[PDB]
Amino acid sequence: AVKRIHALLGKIQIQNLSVRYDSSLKPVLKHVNTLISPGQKIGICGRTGSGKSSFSLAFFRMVDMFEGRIIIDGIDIAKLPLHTLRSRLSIILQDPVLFSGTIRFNLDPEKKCSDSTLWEALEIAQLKLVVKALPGGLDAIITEGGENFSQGQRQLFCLARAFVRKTSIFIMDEATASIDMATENILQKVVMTAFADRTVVTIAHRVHTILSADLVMVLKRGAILEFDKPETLLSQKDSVFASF
Repeated sequence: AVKRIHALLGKIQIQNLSVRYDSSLKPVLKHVNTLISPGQKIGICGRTGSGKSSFSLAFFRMVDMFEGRIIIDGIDIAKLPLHTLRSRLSIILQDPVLFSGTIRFNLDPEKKCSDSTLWEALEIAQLKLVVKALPGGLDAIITEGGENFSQGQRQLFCLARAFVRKTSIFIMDEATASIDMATENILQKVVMTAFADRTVVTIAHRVHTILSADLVMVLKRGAILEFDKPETLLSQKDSVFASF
């Protein structure tokens, strides 16, 4: 047992980014090039996971590039101390894992956040009414890691956590299921307000969501093959757009 314990372990442009975790089977990204303007909402569509997830992983700094560079808000994260840099960027995805704590504590993934800022963030992400109308308000324990909230209500919580973190750039994993009509519509409205003046990177798999994206990134074999931004996927002539 002691031996087992001892067993230890807003302007964006991509220029020629190469990465591989294995370095043997295949490069994860090969000569990737794309540019995201400040305030654009950008969807990445294309491959299953050979381009979208490796690009996102580089955005999340899960790996450094082998070649090229990745800039966030105009600054390369590769030329910054990684621990401060990557920690200073907030991403909120469609499906959120929440901690088994107070609403206030759930609204502290940024432990120095004030209660006023947390409640304000819940107002922005339209939860403050239900937050105040939660049984303990901000002190309501989200027992079972958030199971008294819906998936949508958890998504709202994640949105408030993003708003409180006041990110300059967003990275979004597209939902694999639907939510509601009022909730997907709200989520999209929140996305539209969030992406105003801010960078939104949507890792899209279905073309269903990204038909009203501000920008579309078309991926092929781990590379961006096309990049039509002004919502012209049909004009883009891409196969996922043609099937949509």
